[PDB]
Amino acid sequence: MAKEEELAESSAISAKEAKIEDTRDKIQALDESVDELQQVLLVTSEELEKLEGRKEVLKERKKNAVQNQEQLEEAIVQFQQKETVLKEELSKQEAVFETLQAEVKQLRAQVKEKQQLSNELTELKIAAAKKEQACKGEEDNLARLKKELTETELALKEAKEDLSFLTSEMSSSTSGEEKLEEAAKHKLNDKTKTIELIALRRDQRIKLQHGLDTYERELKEMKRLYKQKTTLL
Repeated sequence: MAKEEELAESSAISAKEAKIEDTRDKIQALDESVDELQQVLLVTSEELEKLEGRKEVLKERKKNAVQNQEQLEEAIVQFQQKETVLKEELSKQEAVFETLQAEVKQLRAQVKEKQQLSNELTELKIAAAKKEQACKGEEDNLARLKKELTETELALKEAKEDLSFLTSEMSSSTSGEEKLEEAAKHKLNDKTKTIELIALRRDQRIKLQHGLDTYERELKEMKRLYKQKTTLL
């Protein structure tokens, strides 16, 4: 009977040796659970800096577009500036044509008016073509002066060219900004939260791995005192 409950004490060794084999299977459930999470974190991390890179593309396209937008606004201002001058000048030079042919009609008449000697009236005939020719070209020069306004006013419709260009830097970016900045900030929270699971689960297992440190040593004596007493009797 004395030994009958010597071994009935060794039954607890089976409990501890079972609590071990039950506990080591509690840790590895998490050393691959974590492993599954580290393969998720890998994926989540890839999407962010792919997205964060895609966000950098529009920054290259606009800052290249801004150099194209501010450039055309200069042209838009420069062309309207020339157009205001040419249309003023053409009108100003058109006035010379008006004053031109007003002097020529009086010239032919006045020289003929005195004629109603004659050489002094033909001295106006010389003054006729003198006034006529000096103001014949100005009637034709301002005509071609309008041709520079036939190029500028149309160039102002190459300013509309910027707006058409711009809306492809907007609705391609604005539809892209809601496609990038919405997702890029949203893809991050999944990344950080996955790291927090791992950090906890790793800490959750080290508390059992420290539990295992005690449990695995307690057996070495349980199996020694029993072994040293088994050699006694």
